[PDB]
Amino acid sequence: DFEEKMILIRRTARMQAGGRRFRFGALVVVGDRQGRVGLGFGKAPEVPLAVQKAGYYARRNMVEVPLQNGTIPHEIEVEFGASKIVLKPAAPGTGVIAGAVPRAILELAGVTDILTKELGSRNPINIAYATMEALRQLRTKADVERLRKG
Amino acid sequence: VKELLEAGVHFGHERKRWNPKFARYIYAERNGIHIIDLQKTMEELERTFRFIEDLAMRGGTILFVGTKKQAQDIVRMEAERAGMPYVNQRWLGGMLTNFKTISQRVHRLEELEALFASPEIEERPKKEQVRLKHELERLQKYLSGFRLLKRLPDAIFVVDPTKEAIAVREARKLFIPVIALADTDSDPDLVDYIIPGNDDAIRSIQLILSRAVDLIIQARGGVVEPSPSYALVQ
Amino acid sequence: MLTDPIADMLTRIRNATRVYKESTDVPASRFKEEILRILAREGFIKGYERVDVDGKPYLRVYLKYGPRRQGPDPRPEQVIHHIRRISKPGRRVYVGVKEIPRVRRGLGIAILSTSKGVLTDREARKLGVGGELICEVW
RNA sequence: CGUGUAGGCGGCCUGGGGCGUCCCAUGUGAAAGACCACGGCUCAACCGUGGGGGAGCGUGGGAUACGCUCAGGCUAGACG
RNA sequence: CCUGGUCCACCCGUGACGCUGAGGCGCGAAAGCGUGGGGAGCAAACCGGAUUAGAUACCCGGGUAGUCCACGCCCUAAACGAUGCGCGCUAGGUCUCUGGGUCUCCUGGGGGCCGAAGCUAACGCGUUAAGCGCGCCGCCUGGGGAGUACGGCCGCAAGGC
Ligand SMILES: [Mg+2]
Ligand SMILES: [Mg+2]
Ligand SMILES: [Mg+2]
Ligand SMILES: [Mg+2]
Ligand SMILES: [Mg+2]
Ligand SMILES: [Mg+2]
Ligand SMILES: [Mg+2]
Ligand SMILES: [Mg+2]
Ligand SMILES: [Mg+2]
Ligand SMILES: [Mg+2]
Ligand SMILES: [Mg+2]
Ligand SMILES: [Mg+2]
Ligand SMILES: [Mg+2]
Ligand SMILES: [Mg+2]
Ligand SMILES: [Mg+2]
Ligand SMILES: [Mg+2]
Ligand SMILES: [Mg+2]
Ligand SMILES: [Mg+2]
Repeated sequence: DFEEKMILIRRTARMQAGGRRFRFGALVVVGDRQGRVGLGFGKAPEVPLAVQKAGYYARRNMVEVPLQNGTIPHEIEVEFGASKIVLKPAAPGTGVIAGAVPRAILELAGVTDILTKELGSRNPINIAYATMEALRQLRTKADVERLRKG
Repeated sequence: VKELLEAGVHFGHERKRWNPKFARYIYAERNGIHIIDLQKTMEELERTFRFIEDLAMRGGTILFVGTKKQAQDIVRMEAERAGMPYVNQRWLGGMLTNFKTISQRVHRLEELEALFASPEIEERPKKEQVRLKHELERLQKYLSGFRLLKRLPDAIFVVDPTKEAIAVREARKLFIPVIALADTDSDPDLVDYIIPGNDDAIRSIQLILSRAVDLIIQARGGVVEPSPSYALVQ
Repeated sequence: MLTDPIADMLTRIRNATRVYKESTDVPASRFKEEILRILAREGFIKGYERVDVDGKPYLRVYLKYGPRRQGPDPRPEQVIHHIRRISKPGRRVYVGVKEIPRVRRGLGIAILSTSKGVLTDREARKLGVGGELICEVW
């Protein structure tokens, strides 16, 4: 049980002798707002159902977003697919400036001070997957020199 | 007493169909065959048991798997003889990953297990008799060792991992520590606890599966003579 | 014939780690040692020693990587996740002192040759100098 | 598709110069505008004072890793 | 007979003499052009015969340039790996061509298939990279208009840049 807010929903379609069957897609983000979030994509014969599955998957796949003042440890860039995403931390008291997808995700992740920017393909779905793998790649001075032991 | 046994007729296997990853566990190539270093195989057997033993003496269940004929039965024994689940037939997909659905078919095995000895058989036209019998037959046929614990095993032991890597994926995707008996036909890396050795000659499987099932019970009491192995063994 | 032996070196390493590996051997150089000295001294490797492969001096450079991981693809994290050269042989990239970059928010290193030896983002900022920003590592 | 002119690009070691490059000092970089403070008109816009910055470029001094140049050597590229 | 490139072995010689390359220069399939030979077969064009609503076509019987040679032009292409060249670096497996060795084996160049890692929009690529890097050249910037117009340069013309 977390925040749970859905990014986008879409109706797709497939062809078959006699007309077009359909299906609906739901992208959903999930967070407690402490540094826990998860992305979930769910497709099914109907709107209600799809959204449900979304949430279920969302929880299945969550990431430890390590804040450092309600912002972020370091600046990162990540390409997933044809879609590039830039993450730059802001000084406390700024706001979370981003487009639907990146914002969405980042709110529940409990950020409050972040500069973004979608580049390349601005496909929601892939910007999603993009942002995750960015957060998923966040390091603090700790876990850093934690690897520079020896 | 260890080095003598294995090196007796239980090492050196797959040749030139190898896998360069598994090379830190090789000595050389005799007659064309890859001959695996046992000296290191020991230092790994050690740690592999260091795990089994720190699990058997903490009461956690292990799932043995081998679906290749040269190592089917020899695992049907060792398992019952340790009271542990196993999969002798075709390791159905999604067993662990989809544990809530493969289990819905074990709750159907007994649904026929308790309509087996019953007064309801008096009726039911011969149609449903051949049917529910057969259904039972096969249900049984595949789930002989897959009832026991209705709960994700805290580990998994396996013969040839690359022969049944499907399983290893399920386990790995769930986070289930993996232990297995890989040769040069397999890739180390994706196995948490490694038993480098022969994996086709029914010899080496016995010598390793036995002492493993033995070290299982050595953390419970009941030290005995090994299990039924020789019958047509060569 | 190699144009920038350094960008090479670094690439040798970038490729080395990708599959993880005891060591990799850049051909020797009194500047490549220099550069390397700051990798180890800042903890990106175990180190390096001289060697040879038939009259030819090299540098055995012993890498460093993270702790084995859980779940699918259990390959370790990387000590060096990213190493890309700044100043290139086709565009020398010089920097005054107040211009010096701040790699990854202190988490990384900006090795860079100077009028008084190969320093770094912190090291030079202190000694108060600048020079050919050699590369960024993290 | 080749061959090659100019041009761009240049392997290992040692030293000389210090042209690029880096640092410090100083001249210059008007004022107005901008930007931080403070007040002046009832606030504000406008407006005053004060401070702080400005790349560049000249002058003097210094460093010598990398680039350049002159010099001495090597054989891993290249050629025979 | 004359001549180019290219790989191997010995570690002998010079001692960085290298890489790329705007312009230039050379080469450049087929068709096409000029001058002069040559002509069996094939064959644009063209003539016939069928088919066909028609059949300037597909199928059949003929047939001229051309296809060939010498010398000179033309300089285009699905000139295709639709993949510029050079160097270093990043698992192996399989068969194949051709070198060398105290030759069931190892090593060196070349040509194929499957494929780690990694790339990729995907298809696929993968030590013959579309991987990871440096150098240098060429090129792209929505479709049609249009490789057209004008100008310029080259060409006997066709036409080319
Ligand atoms: Mg891209
Ligand atoms: Mg030149
Ligand atoms: Mg002023
Ligand atoms: Mg000499
Ligand atoms: Mg050339
Ligand atoms: Mg012709
Ligand atoms: Mg003619
Ligand atoms: Mg005809
Ligand atoms: Mg004819
Ligand atoms: Mg021609
Ligand atoms: Mg072709
Ligand atoms: Mg080859
Ligand atoms: Mg392939
Ligand atoms: Mg190969
Ligand atoms: Mg237009
Ligand atoms: Mg056009
Ligand atoms: Mg044209
Ligand atoms: Mg014209």
